[PDB]
Formats: sequence, C-alpha cells, structure tokens
Amino acid sequence: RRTPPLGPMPNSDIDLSNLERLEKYRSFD
Amino acid sequence: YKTKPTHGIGKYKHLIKAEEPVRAINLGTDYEYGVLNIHLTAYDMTLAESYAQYVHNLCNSLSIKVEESYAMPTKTIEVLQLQDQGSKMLLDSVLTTHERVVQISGLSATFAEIFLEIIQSSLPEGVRLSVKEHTEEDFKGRFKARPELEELLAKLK
Amino acid sequence: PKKDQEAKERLKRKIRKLEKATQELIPIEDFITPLKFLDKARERPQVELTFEETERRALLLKKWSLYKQQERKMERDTIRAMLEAQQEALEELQLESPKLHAEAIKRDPNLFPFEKEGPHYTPPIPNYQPPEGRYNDITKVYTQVE
Amino acid sequence: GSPWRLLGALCLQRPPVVSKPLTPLQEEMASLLQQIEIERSLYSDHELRALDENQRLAKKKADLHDEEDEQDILLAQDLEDMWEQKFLQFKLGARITEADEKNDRTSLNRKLDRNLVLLVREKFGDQDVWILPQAEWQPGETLRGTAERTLATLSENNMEAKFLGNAPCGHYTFKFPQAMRTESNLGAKVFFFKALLLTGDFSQAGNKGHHVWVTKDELGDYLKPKYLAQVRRFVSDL
Amino acid sequence: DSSRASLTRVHRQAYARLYPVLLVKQDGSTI
RNA sequence: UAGGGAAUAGUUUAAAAAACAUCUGACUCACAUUCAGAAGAUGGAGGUUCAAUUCCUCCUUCCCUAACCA
Repeated sequence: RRTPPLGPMPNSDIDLSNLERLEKYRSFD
Repeated sequence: YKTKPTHGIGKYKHLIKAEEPVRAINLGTDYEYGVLNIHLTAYDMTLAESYAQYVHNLCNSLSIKVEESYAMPTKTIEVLQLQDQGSKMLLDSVLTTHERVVQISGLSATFAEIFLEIIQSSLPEGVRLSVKEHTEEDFKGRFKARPELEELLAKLK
Repeated sequence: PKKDQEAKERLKRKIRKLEKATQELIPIEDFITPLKFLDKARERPQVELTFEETERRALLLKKWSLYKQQERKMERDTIRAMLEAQQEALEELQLESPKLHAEAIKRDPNLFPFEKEGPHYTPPIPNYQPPEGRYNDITKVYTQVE
Repeated sequence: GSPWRLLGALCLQRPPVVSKPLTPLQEEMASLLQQIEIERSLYSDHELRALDENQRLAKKKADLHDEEDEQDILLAQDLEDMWEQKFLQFKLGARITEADEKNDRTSLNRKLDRNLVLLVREKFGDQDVWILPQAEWQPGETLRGTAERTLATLSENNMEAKFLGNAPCGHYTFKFPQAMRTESNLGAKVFFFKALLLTGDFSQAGNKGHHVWVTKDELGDYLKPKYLAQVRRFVSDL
Repeated sequence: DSSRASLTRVHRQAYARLYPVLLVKQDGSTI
C-alpha cells in the first residue's frame, strides 16, 4: 500500500537525466 | 514507512552516480567529438605545465568535461655537433621534451571552433599544440614495454 | 606430436597469462626527485628579504591579481561574442534552408588532428645556415617484468 | 532557388609569428619570478663546480701545495667568458621589420606580434568596397565548399589555409540600393568562415590594389562602418 | 595572447638552478 | 549412484632437481657404451596471500572405495 506525498518531496526538482552534467557540492560548507 | 506519504524521503542513492566495480572507452556521437587528447609538448617543462594547467581551468570554466590530465614520459635528445675543422662529433646540448596531456570529452562540434581558437591564441612561445582523437594506441603508449609478449608474438608470426 | 604440439599450446597459456596481467605505468622523470639533489651541500644560503623588498613583492602580487582579472575578463567577453555570433547565424540559416543547416551542425571529420606551433621569440632568418650535427636520443628504456 | 543570394566569406587569419612584448607590469613579475626561482633552487652543476675551483686556488696559494693534480685547465669562471663571446657575435632576427619604418600594409611581414586579417579590394557597382574574400554559393554544394571555393578564385597565390570546423563564425545581411533592388534579388546573406593561413602568399603581379593585410586596429578606415560593426564580433585581436 | 600562461616558476621543492637561454632552431628562429 | 585421492620436462620420479628421451659436440674405421655441452614441465581456468611445488573452488581427467538389511 502507498500513500501519495502531501506536497513536493525533497530533491524532486533535481534532473537526474543529466546527472553527470549537474554541478556538485564539491565542499562540505 | 512505506505506507506513508513521506515514504522514501531519505532516498539518496539515485542522486549519486553509480560507481560499482578494464573500462570501455565511449566514443562521441555524430554531433560531439569523442575523447580528445590535447598534447602540449615543449622543451621547457615549466611552460608545458603552466599551459596544461591553464587549459584545464579553461576547460573547467567552459563546462567541458576533463576526463584526465596526465604527463607523458620525458624524451631526452642529445644534440651532437660536428666540431669545426674536424670529424669527431662532440655533444654540446642535452635537450628534453616535456609533454603534458589534457584529455577532454564531449566537445560540441559547432563550439569546437571557438574553443580551438582560444587555446591556440594563448599558446606560449616554445609549445606545440597537438589535438588528436583519443585511440587505443595512445593509451597503450603510456605503459612500459613488454619484451616477453613481443617474443611470444614472433612465434605466431 | 607430444612435445612439438605441447609447446604450441603452451604459447596460448603464456598469452592468456600475460594479457590478463596488469600493465605497469612508465615513470615520469619530471616528478621523481634524483638522489643527488637530496645532498645538503647543494643547498644554497638563504638571505632574508628586507622590509621594503617584502612590502613591494606583496604590493606587486596585489596588482598581479587585478591584472589577471582584466585578462580573464577580456577572454570571457571574446568567447561570449563568438558564441552569440554563431547562435544568431545558425537560426536564420535553418529557416532559410534546413538542408544546409543539417550539414552545418555536423562534425568535421578532417578538423582533427589539429596541430599548431607556438610563436617564436624572433622570426626565422630568410637565409641562415644552421651548424652541422647529430641528434642522439638517450631516453631511458624501462622494462616491465612480471 | 531562394530570394536571398547565398554567399560564403573567408575570415582568413595569420596567427602572430612572434610573442608580444611583455608590459611594464608583466616585466616586473617576470623579474620577481626568476628571482624567486634562484632563491628556491639548489646549486647547479656549473655553480657548484665554480665554487669548488675557487677553493682549489686557496689550497694552491696559502697551502704549501695542492695534492689534487686534476686542476681543470679551463676554469668555470673562464668558461663563462667563452659562452658570452659567442652570443655577442650572433645576430638575432628583427622583431620590428622594415614594413614598420615604411608602413607597408600589403605584406605578411607587418605586425609580427599581432594577428592580421585578409582584406581584398572589390569593385561593386563601379564602387571600391573592401570586404572579406567571398564566393557565391552554388546549388548542390555545402556551405563549406563555398568558403573553399573562394581560395581557388583568388589572385595567383599558393596560400594554404586550415579551416576551423564548418560553422559560420558570423553573418552580415544588407539590402541592395532601391535603384537596383528587385523581387528576385531582395538582398544577400554572407557567412564568414575562419581559416589559418599556413603557407603561401600572393604573387608579385598585382597586390597593391588587390588586397591588404590589416591588424584589426586600422580595420575601421577601410571597412564600411556597418560591415565593420558586424565584422568585429568574431575577429578577436586577442 | 602568448603571455597568458607564460610567466612561470619551477614548482618543485628541490631542483637545480636553471638559467634562461635562447634555443636557436635550424630555421634561425629562437625561443 | 555416493564419498576420497591424484594431474610436475617426451618418460619416470623429486622439491622446480634428477635419470632417461631429444639436440650439439668429442672418442671410434663406424656404431653403441662412455665423455662434455645444451635446452626441455608444476593439468586447465578461477583466487587469495608480503610470496602458491604443500592452499583454493570449479572444470577437464584418471583412479580407489562404498552401494548394505529385509
């Protein structure tokens, strides 16, 4: 059984098609 | 919890690239060049490195993927010179050729013109820009010579 | 044969074993430090810089940073202009004739290899006779065992 | 066919032959970089040898005798003198050439440390207009060939240019004067293509009124302001 | 510009002093 | 059917040697013996280990034993 999320889930606006192209948090800070 | 609208909020492995262990070389498509080897030979190592460093940051600035940046073995040529009014060739200069490679991939076909122009424009005095397409021959050239395989290969000949 | 053909098949075994063996990387003599340099006798005496020398070197490096900023500025504007020119020309070309645009966006197989020499300090002399000599390559040959 | 007249222009450049002189700011930095390198460097072979020999002289003066019977005939200090003599007799090339003193603008030996473009004098409607060499596009041919065609339609020259890619580095569209404008010829659509002049040059027959090689700093006086404007976007002095 | 990435230093810890010299090529050009 | 053991030069035995076979020579009128040289293998594949002749696991292969009580 599944319940649909009640709003935008985290990390949904990240386009994972172009994963290698996206910039990264090269840093901890 | 799976039945809850918040199920999976802790998912993260899809945001990372799959790194699960040699590696096949991916040639470029019909609208982008494959892996390209930007060779930078020179007689002054500092100039070969200072320009190889420059083009790594340049590529990095243009969002051009730099697969690898490496140095090729040094070639040491002894300049011999015929002595004046004699025969014995006496060595005078011992020169050394330092090559540095910046391996990129995914260069756009239309943008390669602008990129190639910028890099050739900034070339220092004494350095030779040789931009060729990556091939297995180049990759194998960085490895030590194997005499045993050559001897066994002669048997097959 | 029990011995002649034996060796013939032993070759395949040697090929398989060697082909699957790891390949060692040729060392780059630029990065390795010769042992002779380790000798402390080579070490030259260190002279402390004067206050004025340290002040001017720090003042110079400050200028060097703003200078190299100006360089990178002009370099970014040049690439921008070039990119804008191509983008504007590509659009009208496609509408004018999609058949030429399709070929225009294709990669050029003859573009590479692209070799370019760097400028010289002084231009070539029209009639200069170089001295006679020979080039003797002494590049150390490194051999991989096992 | 199409109402617009396709044209293929060549944006040929000769890359600088010599390096540009360092500016006053770069000169000081270069002096400091060499100074720092010396301070952080170990004694070179030659430097070490020199020091050692100077010591042997004191063992051959204050001391009763020097037991070392290997005294280098040529000292390192003396050896430097031979090297310095060789340089003085040798003469370098001329970074500043004679075209500079005579202001020659039709040669490929002017502005050795700058980049030069190929300008050609064309007669358009009983009018002398300076444009980048161009050729008319032909049916059944790609736009690259039109650029290469211009090379084969130029005055006697052995010029061999390496084209960069296959994309129009720029474009310039203009409307014909209302007097001659017609329905079949609305205007023109030029497409510039860059190439690197490698080897060759025009002949000695007629180059004065045929073409000039400018450095982009005088490109204004020649080219039409309108043209010039659309010509300074892809041509970079850098 | 041929000076963008030209002004260098030897980036090592231990290295022998190096003197600037002109290499006259076979064509008469120097670097 | 079910367990165990064993695959080392062409051969047979060792822990990578030895004797044969082979190859080269010497001695002989010649051959053999003999003498002096030389090459010649860890079953295959898959591992680990600082290092695999004692170790894998599998394949391939040959053997040994067991397969009983109604």
